[PDB]
Amino acid sequence: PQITLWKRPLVTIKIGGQLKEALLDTGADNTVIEEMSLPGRWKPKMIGGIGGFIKVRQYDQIIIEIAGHKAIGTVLVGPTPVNIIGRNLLTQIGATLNF
Amino acid sequence: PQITLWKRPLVTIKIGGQLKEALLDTGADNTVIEEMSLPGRWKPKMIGGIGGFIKVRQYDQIIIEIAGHKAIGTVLVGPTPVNIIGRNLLTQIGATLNF
Ligand SMILES: [C][C]([C])[C]N([C][C]([O])[C]([C]C1=[C][C]=[C][C]=[C]1)[N]C(=O)O[C]1[C]O[C]2O[C][C][C]12)S(=O)(=O)C1=[C][C]=C([B]([O])=O)[C]=[C]1
Ligand SMILES: [Cl-]
Ligand SMILES: [Cl-]
Ligand SMILES: [Cl-]
Repeated sequence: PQITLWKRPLVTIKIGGQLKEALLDTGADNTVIEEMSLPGRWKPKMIGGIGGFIKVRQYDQIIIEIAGHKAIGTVLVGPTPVNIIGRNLLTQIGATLNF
Repeated sequence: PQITLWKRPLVTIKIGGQLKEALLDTGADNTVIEEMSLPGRWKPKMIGGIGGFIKVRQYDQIIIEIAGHKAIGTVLVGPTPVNIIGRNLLTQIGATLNF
């Protein structure tokens, strides 16, 4: 699609067989999702947002579908106000900014 | 242009007679700029993201040139770690996300 920005660019994602709502976020290096159960081992990561730095759990090689497009990559799990799809997965689905 | 997302989508903006680097951020409702002076009236506001909330000054009807395109709208000024061009101005330059 071509998504305009008059409203939040929310899409449906599927991760662990569950549907969730998430925000397509070019200002996010990383994909970060609210607390949920994911398989495998995780690693610690610190990410800095507008209000400061937080600790999250980094899971690699996670299968995730974004607005119908299959991706497999790193997902951070932690206290984010909304699920955000960052550039690490936007690149996998071929997303660009255009004007 | 067409901006790939392998790296942060940083562009040069002109605001209040100063040049700054800023992120084209589809995840941001509003444009948020690091501390600077702007003319006219303002009111305080609180905005929240990852890491919590920060207090900002809200200036309305501010002109910004974004990668050579002029837009006008509200600008929030405060202790953001990165200058963010949010949807309120991304729409004005005709920016879309495409995949
Ligand atoms: C979280 C989003 C729902 C809203 N944010 C916009 C995001 O794009 C934000 C932008 C950003 C980028 C760098 C540093 C700080 C912030 N990136 C972000 O946190 O990314 C994290 C995950 O990847 C990492 O890489 C970048 C930081 C880490 S926000 O800045 O908090 C915001 C909130 C309210 C309003 B308003 O007008 O009400 C406007 C903006
Ligand atoms: Cl990844
Ligand atoms: Cl506006
Ligand atoms: Cl339009």
